[PDB]
Amino acid sequence: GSAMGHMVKISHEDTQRIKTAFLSYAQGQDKVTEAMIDQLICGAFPGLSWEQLQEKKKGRAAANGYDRSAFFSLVASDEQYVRFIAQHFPCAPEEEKPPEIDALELKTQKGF
Repeated sequence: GSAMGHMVKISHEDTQRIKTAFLSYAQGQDKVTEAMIDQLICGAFPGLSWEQLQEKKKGRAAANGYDRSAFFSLVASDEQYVRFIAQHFPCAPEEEKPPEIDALELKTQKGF
Protein backbone atom coordinates (compact mmCIF):
# COMPACT_ATOMS: atom_id res chain seq x y z
CA GLY A 1 0.00 0.00 0.00
CA SER A 2 1.10 3.53 -0.81
CA ALA A 3 0.29 6.89 0.77
CA MET A 4 -2.14 7.73 -2.02
CA GLY A 5 -4.64 9.36 0.32
CA HIS A 6 -7.88 9.93 -1.57
CA MET A 7 -6.24 9.77 -4.98
CA VAL A 8 -6.21 6.39 -6.69
CA LYS A 9 -8.13 5.18 -9.72
CA ILE A 10 -10.15 8.33 -9.36
CA SER A 11 -10.19 10.75 -12.24
CA HIS A 12 -12.83 13.46 -12.64
CA GLU A 13 -15.08 10.85 -14.13
CA ASP A 14 -14.42 8.26 -11.44
CA THR A 15 -15.27 10.38 -8.41
CA GLN A 16 -18.40 11.54 -10.20
CA ARG A 17 -19.16 7.87 -10.77
CA ILE A 18 -18.73 6.82 -7.15
CA LYS A 19 -20.89 9.57 -5.65
CA THR A 20 -23.52 9.57 -8.30
CA ALA A 21 -24.13 5.84 -8.23
CA PHE A 22 -23.90 5.18 -4.51
CA LEU A 23 -26.40 7.92 -3.54
CA SER A 24 -28.90 7.65 -6.39
CA TYR A 25 -28.82 3.88 -6.34
CA ALA A 26 -29.87 3.19 -2.80
CA GLN A 27 -32.06 6.02 -1.61
CA GLY A 28 -31.32 9.03 -3.68
CA GLN A 29 -30.45 10.67 -0.36
CA ASP A 30 -27.01 11.52 1.05
CA LYS A 31 -26.89 7.97 2.35
CA VAL A 32 -27.34 4.38 1.32
CA THR A 33 -29.29 1.38 2.56
CA GLU A 34 -27.68 -1.99 3.25
CA ALA A 35 -28.12 -3.00 -0.42
CA MET A 36 -25.73 -0.70 -2.25
CA ILE A 37 -23.54 -0.97 0.80
CA ASP A 38 -23.34 -4.74 0.45
CA GLN A 39 -22.29 -4.44 -3.20
CA LEU A 40 -19.38 -2.22 -2.23
CA ILE A 41 -18.31 -4.17 0.83
CA CYS A 42 -18.59 -7.56 -0.91
CA GLY A 43 -16.57 -6.04 -3.73
CA ALA A 44 -13.21 -6.19 -1.94
CA PHE A 45 -13.97 -8.55 0.93
CA PRO A 46 -16.60 -11.18 0.36
CA GLY A 47 -17.67 -14.03 2.61
CA LEU A 48 -18.67 -11.65 5.37
CA SER A 49 -21.44 -12.69 7.70
CA TRP A 50 -23.83 -9.84 8.48
CA GLU A 51 -22.30 -9.48 11.96
CA GLN A 52 -18.86 -9.12 10.37
CA LEU A 53 -20.16 -6.79 7.67
CA GLN A 54 -22.13 -4.59 10.07
CA GLU A 55 -19.00 -4.01 12.16
CA LYS A 56 -17.19 -3.29 8.88
CA LYS A 57 -19.15 -0.10 8.38
CA LYS A 58 -19.73 0.39 12.11
CA GLY A 59 -19.18 3.85 13.50
CA ARG A 60 -20.33 5.94 10.58
CA ALA A 61 -22.92 3.68 8.98
CA ALA A 62 -23.74 2.49 12.49
CA ALA A 63 -26.06 -0.27 11.33
CA ASN A 64 -27.65 0.96 8.12
CA GLY A 65 -26.83 4.26 6.49
CA TYR A 66 -23.57 4.66 4.62
CA ASP A 67 -23.20 8.30 4.05
CA ARG A 68 -21.18 9.95 1.37
CA SER A 69 -18.28 10.78 3.68
CA ALA A 70 -18.08 7.22 5.02
CA PHE A 71 -18.69 5.61 1.67
CA PHE A 72 -16.25 7.88 -0.16
CA SER A 73 -13.57 7.38 2.48
CA LEU A 74 -13.68 3.62 1.85
CA VAL A 75 -13.87 3.79 -1.95
CA ALA A 76 -11.16 6.46 -2.31
CA SER A 77 -8.81 3.98 -0.66
CA ASP A 78 -9.91 1.02 -2.79
CA GLU A 79 -9.41 1.15 -6.56
CA GLN A 80 -11.56 -1.94 -7.06
CA TYR A 81 -14.28 0.04 -5.31
CA VAL A 82 -13.93 3.20 -7.33
CA ARG A 83 -14.03 1.28 -10.57
CA PHE A 84 -16.64 -1.04 -9.06
CA ILE A 85 -19.12 1.79 -9.32
CA ALA A 86 -17.48 3.22 -12.46
CA GLN A 87 -18.15 -0.14 -14.09
CA HIS A 88 -21.75 -0.23 -12.89
CA PHE A 89 -22.43 3.41 -13.77
CA PRO A 90 -20.70 5.84 -16.20
CA CYS A 91 -19.72 9.29 -14.86
CA ALA A 92 -22.41 11.94 -14.85
CA PRO A 93 -22.13 14.48 -17.70
CA GLU A 94 -21.64 17.33 -15.18
CA GLU A 95 -22.53 19.92 -17.85
CA GLU A 96 -26.29 20.37 -17.47
CA LYS A 97 -26.17 21.60 -13.87
CA PRO A 98 -23.39 20.37 -11.54
CA PRO A 99 -23.46 21.23 -7.80
CA GLU A 100 -19.75 21.96 -7.93
CA ILE A 101 -17.89 19.09 -9.56
CA ASP A 102 -19.98 16.13 -8.35
CA ALA A 103 -16.72 14.40 -7.50
CA LEU A 104 -14.50 15.92 -4.81
CA GLU A 105 -16.84 18.49 -3.31
CA LEU A 106 -18.20 19.32 0.12
CA LYS A 107 -21.35 21.34 -0.54
CA THR A 108 -23.56 19.55 -3.03
CA GLN A 109 -25.90 22.31 -4.16
CA LYS A 110 -28.25 20.19 -6.24
CA GLY A 111 -31.15 21.32 -8.42
CA PHE A 112 -33.76 19.76 -6.16
